[PDB]
This record gives sequence, structure tokens and C-alpha cells, in this order.
Amino acid sequence: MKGLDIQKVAGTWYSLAMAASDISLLDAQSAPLRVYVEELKPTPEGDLEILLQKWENGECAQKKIIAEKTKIPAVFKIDALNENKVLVLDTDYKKYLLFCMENSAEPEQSLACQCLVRTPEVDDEALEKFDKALKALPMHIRLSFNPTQLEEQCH
Amino acid sequence: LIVTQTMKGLDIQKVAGTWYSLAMAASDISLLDAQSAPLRVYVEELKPTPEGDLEILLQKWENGECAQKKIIAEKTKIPAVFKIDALNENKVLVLDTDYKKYLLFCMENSAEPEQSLACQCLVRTPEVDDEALEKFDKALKALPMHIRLSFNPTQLEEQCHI
Ligand SMILES: CCCCCCCCCCCCOS(=O)(=O)O
Ligand SMILES: CCCCCCCCCCCCOS(=O)(=O)O
Ligand SMILES: CCCCCCCCCCCCOS(=O)(=O)O
Repeated sequence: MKGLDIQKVAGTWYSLAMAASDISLLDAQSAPLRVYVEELKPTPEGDLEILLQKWENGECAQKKIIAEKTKIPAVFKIDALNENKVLVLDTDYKKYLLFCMENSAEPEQSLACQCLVRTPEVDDEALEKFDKALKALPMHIRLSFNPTQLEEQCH
Repeated sequence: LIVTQTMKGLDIQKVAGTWYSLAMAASDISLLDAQSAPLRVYVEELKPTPEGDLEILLQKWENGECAQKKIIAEKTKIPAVFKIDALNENKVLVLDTDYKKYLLFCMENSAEPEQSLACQCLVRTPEVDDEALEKFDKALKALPMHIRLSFNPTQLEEQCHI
């Protein structure tokens, strides 16, 4: 996607759907890449704070990741445990956001994608765009959640 | 669910032999998610019985080993529909097949049809058949699936798709 206005993706988001290239990365509620985005907050430094949930050590834990802008407008660099690049595939700011995360050292084995939406409702158009994008990427696991799970901690 | 194969009739003799679980999908994530999830089963062989029933050799990951089991799917008065004695799955529905390449089937609890629904795409050889996967996806479009899994040929050739 050509260009991102960070100010315009601020606020609450819900992880409506996920997909990954390796099954074991989303294989469990405690799988390494099973993360639920909650809020995107621009920082005074111009970076993007990501508030998300992850099942860790037997509890739903909050994690804070900083996405720094790069020379490519849709690509960010995150200091995270298992991923280091986030690519925003598509967004309308107002309804949905499609992104992918990967570890640049192992791009194929680490690729995961998510469909984020602004409200805890099944956005069929967002899921259609997400599936169309996934058609061209080597995904072997796909997960989708219902609004009740979307309103629960760690779904 | 529409058992499309019911109209065409099912010839058990022509489904005999080796099969590979290329893809699976389920309405409830927790039933198919983990490697030891209850409905994460891998069909190995179909063997018609003298009674017209269908013996099924399958693999299942349990307690850090995988295990093999033989189950008997019993014929019914409706073609492509079978009864299986399992803890919480009791009906197998053969959605589609061409006998020579792919076989789309589903398993469900008739008592709890939607929360228990799982479906699989079986193929004759350990290769990715994207036509089979496309028929599988078209069938899944009308089912309330929330998890989908597909495997690569090496996993197809491995015990328990390890
Ligand atoms: C019988 C368990 C019910 C748990 C419901 C949790 C639903 C959240 C999404 C599925 C993750 C769960 O996947 S799991 O394989 O780790 O259980
Ligand atoms: C423009 C912002 C769009 C990105 C929002 C979601 C990115 C969060 C990625 C989590 C990485 C998880 O990394 S991990 O090491 O904890 O598994
Ligand atoms: C070509 C048709 C193949 C049909 C295979 C059906 C496999 C049955 C798996 C039941 C899982 C067991 O679940 S349980 O929890 O109830 O024991």
C-alpha cells in the first residue's frame, strides 16, 4: 500500500482473522504468533505503539511493541520476540486493516497475516479482501473468530 | 449440509485404497487446533467390507506418539451417508468424490451438528491438488468453518503429518 497516515489508524482494533505459513505458529492458544491487537497509538516520536494480547505463562498478558517507520511507506520495523517487520497490505482507516508480519531472516517460515476491524462484528467485506490477499501467499492455517470471542480477553 | 454425492450415488469399491488427508477444516477451532486435538485425524486407507460397510485406517496424535486405529463406518439407507461409533461423532457424510483423485467428506455429531462439524479433503497421491483444494473451499463456503489447515507433501508422507 502506497503510504500510511499513522494518525488515521489510531484507536481500538480487533483481530478478526489470522493466517500463517506454518501451522505450528498459530497451532495453539499459546502459539508464538497468536496475538490479538487491541489498540494502535502514535507516539510523540512519530512511531506507532501497538497494544496487543498474547497467551503467555498461563495468563492473558499485555504486550507493547513499537513500530518504527522505514524507507518504504507501508513497511515498519518492530523490536519483537519473533517478528521484526510489519507490512500493512491494505486499509481504509475507518473499517479494516490487513497486515503481515515476518522475520526477515526466515521470511517463508515466519509469515503471518491478520485482518483487523474497528468494531466487534464480522465484516464480510474485510474478510473477502483478506482472503483475496491470502490467495497469493503460502498459508497453511487460517483462523476466524466470532464477535463474542472478539469481546473476550485473548478471545 | 448438502451431501452432493447422494444424488450421484456412492460406489464403495471405487474408493478403496490409499488416501492422504491434504486439508481439513472445522467449525470450532479447539476441536482441530492442536496436534492432539480431538478431530485432528489423518485418513490412511479405505477398505470396503463384505457387508458393504467402509473400514477406515487412520492415524491420530496422542500423548506425544502417533497411533493407528481402524474404525468401521456403517452404511445407511441414504447413499454417501455413514454411521460411526465415536465418543461425539456419529455421522460421516461423503460430500464429493471422483474416485480417482479426491474425496471430500465431513464428520459431525447428529446431536450437536454445528459445533461438532469437521470436514476433510483426501487425495490419492502425496501431492498438492489445487483443483481438489478448490472443490474443498467451494464446499466450505456453505459451512460455518472457523479453522482451516492444509499440509505439504512431506507432511503427507509423514506419520501424523509431523
Ligand atoms: C475446549 C476448549 C475451548 C476453548 C475456547 C477458546 C476459543 C478461542 C479460540 C480457539 C483457541 C483454542 O485453541 S486450543 O486448541 O488451544 O484449545
Ligand atoms: C500499522 C500498524 C499495523 C500493525 C498492527 C499489528 C502489528 C503487531 C505485530 C505483532 C508481532 C508479534 O510479535 S511477537 O514476537 O510477540 O510474536
Ligand atoms: C472417507 C470417509 C472417512 C471417514 C473418517 C471418519 C473419521 C472419524 C474420526 C472420529 C474422531 C473421534 O472423535 S471422538 O472424540 O468422538 O472419539
